[PDB]
Amino acid sequence: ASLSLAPVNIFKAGADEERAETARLTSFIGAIAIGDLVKSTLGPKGMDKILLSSGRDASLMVTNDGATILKNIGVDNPAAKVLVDMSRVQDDEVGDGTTSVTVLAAELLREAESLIAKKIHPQTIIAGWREATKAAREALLSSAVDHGSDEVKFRQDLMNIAGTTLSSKLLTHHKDHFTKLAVEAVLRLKGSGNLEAIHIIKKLGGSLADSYLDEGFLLDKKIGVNQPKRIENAKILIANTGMDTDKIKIFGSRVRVDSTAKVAEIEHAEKEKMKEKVERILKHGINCFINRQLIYNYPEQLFGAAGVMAIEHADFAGVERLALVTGGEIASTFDHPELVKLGSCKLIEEVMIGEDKLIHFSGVALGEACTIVLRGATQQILDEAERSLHDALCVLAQTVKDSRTVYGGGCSEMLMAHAVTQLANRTPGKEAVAMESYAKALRMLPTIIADNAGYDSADLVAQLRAAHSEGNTTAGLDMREGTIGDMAILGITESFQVKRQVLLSAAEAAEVILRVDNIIKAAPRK
Amino acid sequence: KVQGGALEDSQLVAGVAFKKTFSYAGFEMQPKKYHNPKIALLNVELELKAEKDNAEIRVHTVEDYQAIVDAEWNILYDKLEKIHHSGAKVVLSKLPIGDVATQYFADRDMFCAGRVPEEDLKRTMMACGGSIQTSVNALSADVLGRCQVFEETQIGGERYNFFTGCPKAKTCTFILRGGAEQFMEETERSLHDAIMI
Amino acid sequence: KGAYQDRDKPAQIRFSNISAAKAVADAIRTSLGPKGMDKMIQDGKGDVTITNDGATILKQMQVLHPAARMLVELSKAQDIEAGDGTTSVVIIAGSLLDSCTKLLQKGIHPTIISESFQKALEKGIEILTDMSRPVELSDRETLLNSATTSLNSKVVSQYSSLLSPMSVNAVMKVIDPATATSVDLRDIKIVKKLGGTIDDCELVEGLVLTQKVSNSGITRVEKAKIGLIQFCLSAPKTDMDNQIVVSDYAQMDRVLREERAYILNLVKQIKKTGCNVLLIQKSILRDALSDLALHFLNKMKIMVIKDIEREDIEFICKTIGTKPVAHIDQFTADMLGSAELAEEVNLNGSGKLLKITGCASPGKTVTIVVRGSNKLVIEEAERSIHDALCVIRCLVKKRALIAGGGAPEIELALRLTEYSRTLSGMESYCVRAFADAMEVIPSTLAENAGLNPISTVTELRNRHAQGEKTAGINVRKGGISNILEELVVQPLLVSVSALTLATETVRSILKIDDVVNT
Amino acid sequence: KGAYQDRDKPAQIRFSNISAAKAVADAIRTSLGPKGMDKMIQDGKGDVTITNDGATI
Amino acid sequence: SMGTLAFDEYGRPFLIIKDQDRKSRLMGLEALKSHIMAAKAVANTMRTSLGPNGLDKMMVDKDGDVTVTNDGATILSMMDVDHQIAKLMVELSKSQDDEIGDGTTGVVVLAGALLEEAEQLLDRGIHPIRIADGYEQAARVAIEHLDKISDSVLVDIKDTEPLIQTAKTTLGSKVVNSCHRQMAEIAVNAVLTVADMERRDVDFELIKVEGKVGGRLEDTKLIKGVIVDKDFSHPQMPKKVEDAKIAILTCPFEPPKPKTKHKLDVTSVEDYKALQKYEKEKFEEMIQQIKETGANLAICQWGFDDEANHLLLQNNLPAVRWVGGPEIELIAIATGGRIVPRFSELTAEKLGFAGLVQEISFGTTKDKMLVIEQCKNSRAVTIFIRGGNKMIIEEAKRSLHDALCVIRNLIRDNRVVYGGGAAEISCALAVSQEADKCPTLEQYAMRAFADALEVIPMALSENSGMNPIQTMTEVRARQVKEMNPALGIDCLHKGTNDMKQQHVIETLIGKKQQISLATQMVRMILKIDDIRKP
Amino acid sequence: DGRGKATISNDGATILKLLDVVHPAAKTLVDIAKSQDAEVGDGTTSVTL
Ligand SMILES: Nc1ncnc2c1ncn2[C@@H]1O[C@H](COP(=O)(O)OP(=O)(O)O)[C@@H](O)[C@H]1O
Ligand SMILES: Nc1ncnc2c1ncn2[C@@H]1O[C@H](COP(=O)(O)OP(=O)(O)O)[C@@H](O)[C@H]1O
Ligand SMILES: Nc1ncnc2c1ncn2[C@@H]1O[C@H](COP(=O)(O)OP(=O)(O)O)[C@@H](O)[C@H]1O
Ligand SMILES: Nc1ncnc2c1ncn2[C@@H]1O[C@H](COP(=O)(O)OP(=O)(O)O)[C@@H](O)[C@H]1O
Ligand SMILES: [Mg+2]
Ligand SMILES: [Mg+2]
Ligand SMILES: [Mg+2]
Ligand SMILES: [Mg+2]
Repeated sequence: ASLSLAPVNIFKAGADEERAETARLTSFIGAIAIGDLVKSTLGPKGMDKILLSSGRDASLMVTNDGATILKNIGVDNPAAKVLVDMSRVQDDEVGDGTTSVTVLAAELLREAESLIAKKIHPQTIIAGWREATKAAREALLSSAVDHGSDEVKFRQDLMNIAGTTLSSKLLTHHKDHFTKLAVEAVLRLKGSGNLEAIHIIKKLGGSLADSYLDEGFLLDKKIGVNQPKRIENAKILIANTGMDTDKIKIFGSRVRVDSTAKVAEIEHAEKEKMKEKVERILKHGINCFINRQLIYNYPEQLFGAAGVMAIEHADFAGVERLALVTGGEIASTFDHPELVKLGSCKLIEEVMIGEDKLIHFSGVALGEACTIVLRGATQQILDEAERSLHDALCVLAQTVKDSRTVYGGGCSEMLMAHAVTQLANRTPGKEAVAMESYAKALRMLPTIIADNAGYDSADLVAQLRAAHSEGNTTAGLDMREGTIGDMAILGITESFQVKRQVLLSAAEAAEVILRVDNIIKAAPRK
Repeated sequence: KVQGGALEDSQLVAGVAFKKTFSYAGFEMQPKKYHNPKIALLNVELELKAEKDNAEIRVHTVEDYQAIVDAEWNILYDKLEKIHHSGAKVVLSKLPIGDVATQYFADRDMFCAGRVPEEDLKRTMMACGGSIQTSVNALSADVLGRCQVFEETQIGGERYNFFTGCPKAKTCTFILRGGAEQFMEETERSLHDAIMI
Repeated sequence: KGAYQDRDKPAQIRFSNISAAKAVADAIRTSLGPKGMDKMIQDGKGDVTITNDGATILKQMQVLHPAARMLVELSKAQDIEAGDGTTSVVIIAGSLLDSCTKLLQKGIHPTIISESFQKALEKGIEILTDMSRPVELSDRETLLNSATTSLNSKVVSQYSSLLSPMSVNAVMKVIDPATATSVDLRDIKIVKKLGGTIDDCELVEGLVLTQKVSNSGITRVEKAKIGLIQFCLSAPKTDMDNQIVVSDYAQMDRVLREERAYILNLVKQIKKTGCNVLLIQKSILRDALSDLALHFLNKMKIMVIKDIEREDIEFICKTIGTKPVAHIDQFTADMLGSAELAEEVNLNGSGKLLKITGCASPGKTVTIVVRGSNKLVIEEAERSIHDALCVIRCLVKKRALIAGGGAPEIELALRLTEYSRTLSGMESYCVRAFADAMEVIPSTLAENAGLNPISTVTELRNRHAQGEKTAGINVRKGGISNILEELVVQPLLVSVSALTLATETVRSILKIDDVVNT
Repeated sequence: KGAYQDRDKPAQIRFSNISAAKAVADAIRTSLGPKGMDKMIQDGKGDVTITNDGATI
Repeated sequence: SMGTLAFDEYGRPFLIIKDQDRKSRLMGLEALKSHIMAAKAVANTMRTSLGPNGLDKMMVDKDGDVTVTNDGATILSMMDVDHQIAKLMVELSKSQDDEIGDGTTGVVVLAGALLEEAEQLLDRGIHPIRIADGYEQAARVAIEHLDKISDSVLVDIKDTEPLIQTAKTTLGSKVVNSCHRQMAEIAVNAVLTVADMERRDVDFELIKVEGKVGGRLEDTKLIKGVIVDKDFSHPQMPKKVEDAKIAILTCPFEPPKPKTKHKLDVTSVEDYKALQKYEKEKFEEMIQQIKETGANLAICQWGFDDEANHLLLQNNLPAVRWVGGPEIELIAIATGGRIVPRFSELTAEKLGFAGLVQEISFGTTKDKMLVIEQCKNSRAVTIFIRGGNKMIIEEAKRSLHDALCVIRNLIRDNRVVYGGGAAEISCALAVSQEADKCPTLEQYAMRAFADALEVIPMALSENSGMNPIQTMTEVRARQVKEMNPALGIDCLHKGTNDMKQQHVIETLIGKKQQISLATQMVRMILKIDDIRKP
Repeated sequence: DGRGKATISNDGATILKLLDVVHPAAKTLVDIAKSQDAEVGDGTTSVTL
């Protein structure tokens, strides 16, 4: 019989059990809904969405990022939740591909519904899909190219990768600008992948082309009162001390006396302890003192009398980035100055951006952390610019890690689809009919890219398929005119990491959604 | 009642057996089989604690402060050292045994179990042949317990401590297996009928 | 036959956004110009607000459509970058979108519209810069005229004769005119006090405080030495838990006496420096000014103002040269500020103010006291004065001046029509749309003035084609004239930033094709 | 491997029909034979009927 | 369906049970048939999740979280059941998982089949207790036949191919069969690293199964050591330490503090300065004690403060803080170190050694993990699972749990029966033969038991697209003709029906536990003839 | 029970404890089954019968 459609219902009021065809129906419709939603953002001519939350704050986001879109929607379909989590994991692994993995998974599930209707078992389909995934992996890995050795060509590949990552986003207006920004900012990390080192400050106002990458560093913290505002040849002590009614950690300690005179002596002793702390600090020979924690009035006064710029309430991120940009050591003990390394920058001034003042470190020593000032007309423009910059920076970091590159514009998907097609037409059985569907989804990726522009997607994908069958393994969509071209020449290149991750995560999620023949829901908590 | 297993897999242990009790770190560093252990049965909290709840320390010197800290540590360590010198390789307390004591016994290659239930403690007493001690100051062989084998084994998803080999045992522990809570409960009721009969 | 475009929701979304934006623009079109009027806005809580400021109006009307929200953010960005033009920018954005409507209908792609709009923007920045004339900050008449133009639109425009010279003095007092590239309007403090009329607004070179004086009888001090006290004048209290255990009756008398002596030693170390005015920071967690301390200070003839806020400290120091003292040991004479007078002035039974006027170290700080008969008119006077200060700030940033009265908009419209005729293609239609869209600000100026918008704008276009590029709508004569003779000038930065931000916001809204309910 | 049979509702319907039929059969199994007994049936209107006839029941 | 329906032979109220009007009751054969219907529903739900070609189920909890799984115990635990017989079946699967860790779906399918056959026997009029007793008889026969046809495998650390085959059979039905042999190998190596061969015990607390989204399933690996979700305490410490001498500490690097209520009284400037110097010297003494022991790394359980952190950095002592008790225990066990409660008690002998301590990144995330490995003879181990989504990660975790439990069951008893339904077919043949030799009325019950044992091969055939009856009859005939209890269902279509050749392998304890548990629960269900409930 | 927790028993004392008997005369059978389980441990169904 069945758990639900039995003379006895075996379930608590509010539960449910969708069976084989009903389950596959709701799963495919949910996944294909998610995919149809997230496409139309795919590619250079992709368009953005308005998120328009419904809470009482009604946040408003304008995004083209598929991961962001899926995270910020109320999904209740389980297969859709699977695809959402897949896109989130794509955004965690690499910073790009969150719309391509979702569209690919949805297209695979569309083809899988077609095959199930063709009366093929969703294990013969998974078998053929795994063989096709292997073929596509090997074709991709063979198509990949590496330029990490040659510094000039690696720079060119980085610029091309940044341009390709930004093409889909609102920064394609000033793409040649933000590309240089992102590349310089990721090269200033000197091989590290720490994306927290790249700080992004969104300043409302100004044009999007007024955005820049500070040659030094910028900090949105304040300087003390009687303390300088400009410092040339700055010697810097980065700290994490208390400097705020800093009490001895003995917590049972209490001042128990019989005289207000003694209370006053002890208060003076506390103040003298703070003074000796400040003096130990000054014995490092500094002109600037940054503290992760607060700096109270008395140490502020002492640093002012000493002529030291004392920046307070920087945070863990602030002091980490400052250590990276200057060369200093975040300290909490000052009894061995010979061991504490100081930071250096030619100048520390206070500059204006919009209507706010910021500490500007110029002429810094290392520069292994960065600040990018993002200017724009709307908070939505600024948030979307930050998201797009994050995309590009993540991709360039992943490329510096793995210099392997892979051509874009549908060239890679078309090459993988060609390999899958060869495997299929050399393979017997209905696994071949499932491999052909794998290849159809891979081809539907550039089909969608071309659709979003307004071109004859069918004609162009047919031309591409013919080219990759002839042996033009670098043919891809030229989206300026709406034709096919050489991605190697046009500079449309992607990170092999991002393309492989798209492929594998999409295939894996489609497999896991295809293995389901029953959806047993439990009564909502309500 | 250990869920999992068959009725014929059920068993009687001529000794005592009870489930593992909220071990701290170092319990896996402890050994799990002893071949002639002496057993210390205690009603003693073995961990760093306020020596008393209405107790208040008052010092005006950092030397006295450090003396007090070391004094708490020495109180605990002296309790543990007495337990170690009694020859007992297994230690059971009706009260908690902290992580410090756990690691102490692990380093001495002893076994410790705290928060043991009172009924299981009394059964261990009647089986091994000792007495339950609220004080560790007179840990004689007369008050220590003894079995021919102590072990911790896996029985159907749970870990159980077995004291087996007690020839002087006036106690037994049924360990019932089965495929459901109510299966095992009705098994227990049946055995209660048979036992009363 | 190309691609069928099986989906109509992208176009529907585009039209919905355009409609919302045009609705906002058409709602605030009446608050534009010298003949524009104010809007009253009653919040859900009942907070009333009368205003002519576009940013204020849009922020205060809880707009709900996404495109309208984006226009609100646009006006805020204009308020940041220029502080003037927050209505012109929204009107320009709404008009560009309303033109995108018919462009889309003609069947042009939003991307083509966006790129052609970027082209028109670059050409228009070129055109406005060509129209512009440089300015010297020494040109006080040019600064006065810029401020008067900025104020002509507001309720405080009959008081322009009073509030323009103040708005120029304040900024010229808080910046080095030779090196300054911008201005921090936090150097200009504004103090709204009910009472009197807007003709009573004042520019105080010294310091003004709303905090009350604690001494009775000492309200005025001449040759005032002032000290900032970040420590507490009360019984000693360690930062650790402290108690005073009494076990004998004598220790009680001793405790009271030693507390007295502690406080007296503090106030004596204060008096010994020559300090006669004492500003005490605000202190939670400890009494900053005990009654004993107040007694002793009063007996020593020292004015005391406590409850000073930890955010006004840097301002007070910048103003009266004081240095904040956090330990009595460092309280000396070099840490004081010398002021020729410190007085608690009364405002016709409408409150009290502490005025520290005259300073031996008056460092790049000024205060403006805004008076008024109503809370609403005071708030709008404050906003208008801020707009004037921001106009002077634009002039400091970019030493360039542009005529007003819709002259830049008409010149822009004309020259971009010419540019469109030269850039034949589908960009030609979009650039011509950009031009006719910017031709809407003169239309608004005319409608609000009470003229025939069509005739006025046609005469303006004709005279600008003849060559009178500094020709605009003279609301005093009632028609067209050289607007520099009416002295309607505004910084080039205002128009340029308005155009840039409007074009970017329009391109952003054009790149949108869907709305989701997260 | 033949045809996957992507649909389970036909089989579910077959089993539901079989269950209903077996339920009817098992309900009247007691009214069969010389040792079989009668059923009382009170209609919604309250018309009572005692019977051993399968068609009537 | 009502507690009491009289109300009295005299018209006076008849109230015997509380809320008897709101209460229900089912008695007799209808109660038995209701039980059988519920059990059949559960079993028919589960039988499609059986075997390599078995499909998964997508469970949604109260808060809307999704769980895709093929594990019968997890399915029936996530299932919001109200029927008490279905609850009994959930308990049955849970019991199979507790005792064995495999078979959680076979037990349910088999119990459902036994009850479905008891249905026809009750229709023919047999007493449910007679049915249960015939089932016990047939179950004993089948258990002895399993002991008879069983095979044995070597559980040594030299040749691990039999164990890898067993683990591969266990993982054939799970989504992680894309990395079939990699997963089997790491389950085998895990249990053999952490297994008491003399005791024949395997503590799973010594196996840390960690999952992290990202990467590929192929990236899942076995770390002979520990992984922690923490990083070094100071951001400027080094991220790699080779040949690390490790000090494991449960003392916070903070000034000492009595557990008893204490008040240290400061009564003078000299007392205050003495307190200050005491604090300074405590921090210096802690760091100096750790240094004199020779450690290159410290791992505390209770976190520390700014002075201690900076002194560690200055003294070149990378350090981890806020490490949990269980991972501290695992680190001690793995590195060979002893857990120290205070710095004074720290010595060069209480230290652990790890040939590599590293901080590992995970792409564009900001999340860091600490790997401790290259220990000498780690008696602890970690399985770090990677994948493209939390659903496949959780499924991989439970699948690897199944594989580990199977290797555990081999270490406990190495005897092995061959799967693919072959053992069930052979037991069905043995039960049929003994029923033929049985002259009592239980012959029918034993024939029913055989027909129920034959449901697992039928289910495998159905899930594999083959015709159940055709396939099963051919393989049964072959088993009886050519004596080979290793002949079963070719679920993967390798051509051969020989499960000993396909290396499809189950644990004898597993099959015996399936049979015993199914029979015992079917007995307790047939013994119920009255249900009461509100 | 009302909590939904099931008890499965052949023991008459258990069964009657679980039945929420409220009849004052029928409580006596429950009581004597309890008394039998107390004094002997078997015969709980026989006593009630
Ligand atoms: N200039 C370009 N010309 C052709 N194809 C491009 C270009 N830029 C990006 N693409 C393609 O668009 C796809 C990426 O689209 P995008 O919207 O960034 O989605 P994702 O979030 O998946 O990266 C890739 O197939 C990439 O090759
Ligand atoms: N006296 C005047 N005659 C003609 N036009 C004026 C005069 N004063 C201001 N304007 C014009 O009014 C417009 C700005 O008015 P306002 O209502 O403040 O809008 P915004 O907030 O955009 O500045 C500008 O085009 C300016 O040139
Ligand atoms: N005296 C009898 N002994 C045995 N069987 C009988 C006797 N009388 C009738 N039957 C059997 O009972 C059955 C019919 O009984 P009845 O309840 O009338 O059912 P139906 O409505 O099908 O005729 C037949 O199989 C008939 O042979
Ligand atoms: N490669 C295989 N070939 C044939 N049968 C298999 C194979 N792998 C597993 N099976 C069978 O599938 C049945 C179910 O195993 P599985 O679904 O993994 O766990 P469970 O026993 O808990 O359902 C087992 O009885 C086994 O005989
Ligand atoms: Mg992208
Ligand atoms: Mg204005
Ligand atoms: Mg299994
Ligand atoms: Mg009995």
